[PDB]
Amino acid sequence: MMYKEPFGVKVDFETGIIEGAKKSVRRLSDMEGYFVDERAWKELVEKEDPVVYEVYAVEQEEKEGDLNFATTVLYPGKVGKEFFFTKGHFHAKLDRAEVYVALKGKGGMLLQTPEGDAKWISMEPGTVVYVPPYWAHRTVNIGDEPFIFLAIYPADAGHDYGTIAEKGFSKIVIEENGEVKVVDNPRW
Amino acid sequence: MMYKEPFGVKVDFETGIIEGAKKSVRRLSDMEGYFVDERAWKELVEKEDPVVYEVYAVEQEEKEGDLNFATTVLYPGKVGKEFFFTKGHFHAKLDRAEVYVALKGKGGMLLQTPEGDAKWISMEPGTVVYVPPYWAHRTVNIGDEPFIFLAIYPADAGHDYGTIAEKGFSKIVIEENGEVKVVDNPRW
Ligand SMILES: O=P(O)(O)OC[C@@H](O)[C@@H](O)[C@H](O)[C@@H](O)CO
Ligand SMILES: O=P(O)(O)OC[C@@H](O)[C@@H](O)[C@H](O)[C@@H](O)CO
Ligand SMILES: [Zn+2]
Ligand SMILES: [Zn+2]
Ligand SMILES: [Zn+2]
Repeated sequence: MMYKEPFGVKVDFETGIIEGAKKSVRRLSDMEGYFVDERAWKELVEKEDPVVYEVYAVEQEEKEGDLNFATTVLYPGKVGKEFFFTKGHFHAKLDRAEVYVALKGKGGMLLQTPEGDAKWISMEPGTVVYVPPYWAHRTVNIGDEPFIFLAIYPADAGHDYGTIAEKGFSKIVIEENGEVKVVDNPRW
Repeated sequence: MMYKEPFGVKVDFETGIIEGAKKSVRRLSDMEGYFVDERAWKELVEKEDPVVYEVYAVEQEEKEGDLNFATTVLYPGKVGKEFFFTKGHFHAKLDRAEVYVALKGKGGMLLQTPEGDAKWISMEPGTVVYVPPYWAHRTVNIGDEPFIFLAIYPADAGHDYGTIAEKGFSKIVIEENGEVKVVDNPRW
């Protein structure tokens, strides 16, 4: 039998960078129809088009039982009152769970079942989050610096962004009067 | 249908402690027939029987697609010339991979195929080790302080200790003349 090579790689807990990883970049312009305030989205995209997040992914072939891992650097920012977040997805194989290891910054995760019932888990350095089977998941940076975490996921989990792209989450995370609020999404 | 509850838990990267996790403890007496120097083992068990390592495990039902995670605190020490290590295991479902995230200390992982061919990976804080399908794996603390890491594995991976308990690994990690050597196992 042919065996894959074991390997070690350095992850910098300060920057989220993994040498030799597939680097992915999500600009604000790539997230049309994601934020509640459309005119604020339009305004910030034309003024700056900030990078919302970067992903450093170490991925195997899509084989059951095997594991991928990836860091996300989610940048600090707001669209209107709404904090920067990742697009959010269900796994293509829905029952595939996931483990997040928060490394730096302050954020949290919004999770949601196919039926639209949502949950908010705060994340700070050292917070390990268990994303159970079937839960869509989006990370949010509620802070002033990059929110950096490591995600470990089944290599055959895949990524389904379609349903979230159109409907979003049932809850949104906003700053009102200087305070972080998880409130119902008006657009849901 | 019923959905499992998402949750976050604090992991102290300094201590390896996971609040509310299942705690397992391995002392030297729990490791009979593991170390090369049979008489050194006996002496230490009778005098002290020190804790070799501790595991904090957050586990789900044994279900495909799900994930478990566990920290290990591998204490520093030697049996004869041979560094403290974990028992080592194959996964019961052999094709199940694993990811380790080194958190504190200095150490490494010994891996071995069903054939007996070996690989050594050095681990220091920040090192992420990819443990491929079919590789047995054992961690070793080659330093003076606790070696702490987080492991993330398929919830249906299982733990096969049998083969390793009787024959060990093909290589041993030892200190000869103040230097750390990965040499052939004579009792193999
Ligand atoms: O894939 P996104 O929603 O744009 O959030 C982006 C990434 O953090 C995300 O891929 C993360 O690595 C895992 O959840 C993958 O299963
Ligand atoms: O299972 P052990 O050899 O007694 O070393 C003990 C632990 O480090 C070990 O359970 C680790 O969590 C993972 O490899 C489990 O798949
Ligand atoms: Zn995911
Ligand atoms: Zn800050
Ligand atoms: Zn294992």
